[PDB]
Amino acid sequence: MLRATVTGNVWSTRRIEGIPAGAFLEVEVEGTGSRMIAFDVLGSGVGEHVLIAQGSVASSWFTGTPPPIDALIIGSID
Amino acid sequence: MLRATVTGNVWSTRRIEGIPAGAFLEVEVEGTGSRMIAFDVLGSGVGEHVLIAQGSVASSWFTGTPPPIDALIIGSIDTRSDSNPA
Amino acid sequence: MLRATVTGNVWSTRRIEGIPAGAFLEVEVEGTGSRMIAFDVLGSGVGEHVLIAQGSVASSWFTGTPPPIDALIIGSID
Amino acid sequence: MLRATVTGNVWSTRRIEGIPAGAFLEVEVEGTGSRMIAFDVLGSGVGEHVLIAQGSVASSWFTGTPPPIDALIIGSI
Amino acid sequence: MLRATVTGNVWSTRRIEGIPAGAFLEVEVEGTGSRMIAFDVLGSGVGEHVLIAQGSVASSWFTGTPPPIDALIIGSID
Repeated sequence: MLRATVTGNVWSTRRIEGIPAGAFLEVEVEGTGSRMIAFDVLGSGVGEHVLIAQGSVASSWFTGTPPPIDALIIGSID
Repeated sequence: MLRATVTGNVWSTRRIEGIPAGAFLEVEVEGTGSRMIAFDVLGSGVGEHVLIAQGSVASSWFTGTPPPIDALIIGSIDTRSDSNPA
Repeated sequence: MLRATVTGNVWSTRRIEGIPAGAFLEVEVEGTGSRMIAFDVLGSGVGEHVLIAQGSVASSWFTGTPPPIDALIIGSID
Repeated sequence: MLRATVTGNVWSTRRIEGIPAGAFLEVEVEGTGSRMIAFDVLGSGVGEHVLIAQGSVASSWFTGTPPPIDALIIGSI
Repeated sequence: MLRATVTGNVWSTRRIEGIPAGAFLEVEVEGTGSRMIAFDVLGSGVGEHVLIAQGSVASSWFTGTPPPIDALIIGSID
């Protein structure tokens, strides 16, 4: 998993079917400054420090048909 | 997921069986400049900014036999999307 | 798998459902100095040398519903 | 997926059970020059430009028990 | 998959449950010189050239409960 900071909001209106309710957030990984887009269900805001999981476990967390999501914010960091 | 820009189309001369309808697009990852080939079912265009998912979740989106695809464009990026350094 | 050293830990109070009992530990990969957060169930202490597995095998190790975990400390290195 | 060029053949005589029929090919990823070994079922030759998929999708392409393969040549370019 | 050379043995003082019979070997990836730890069931020795598979296919090869293994030596290279 990675520590990251939420750095922005991504909207994708023309998108494939099968994405659940939630938000696409830009995050910046701590120390490296690498960026990625992570899916969020907790309601995380810009500036928040978050913990991210990657790969198929981000998709398999969801009920219903597993979504084409490979990065999920799994918690907020205190 | 990654933001990328479509830079071109990849023309195959032959393929293994089991690849769905759709296109192989060359994309350039925003910020790193890294290139990869992503599968596209949306009719994405050259120059378009897109969102990509990687790994087995790209294949599992498809119905039927799991295709041998490890990168999928899942949408285009709206112009209101924003970014800022941490 | 990678050799890593435990360097710290993460507290997360607001989390998605499905994180198992255990701790989020910060580890540094030996030789590279790259850092990540790995889940710990053994009781690895700060400074300890550990072995890490990554990706979905970190989640599927927990039997039952897959936790949204992509890095697991699987042992202490002698 | 990645663009790569086949640079040679890899022979492995001592193997764990479950490798499918086919060949191990060394490839070089375009632009980065990174090398890896990919599995091939099409009969790709040295010098050929190919498209590679990585991770478990290389394995799950095969029907039946999952082979312990994490890179597959899925086409020629 | 990766071409690598076995560079040594890795011993665990304490490990989680569910790891099959076999050895943890340190290997050096040939193109890069990068090192990693791979699981071995073939009885590979130091100095041997081996072929490695990474990720969930390293675990799903095994019978029984999914082992927490993300790198497996699948063969020796001639």
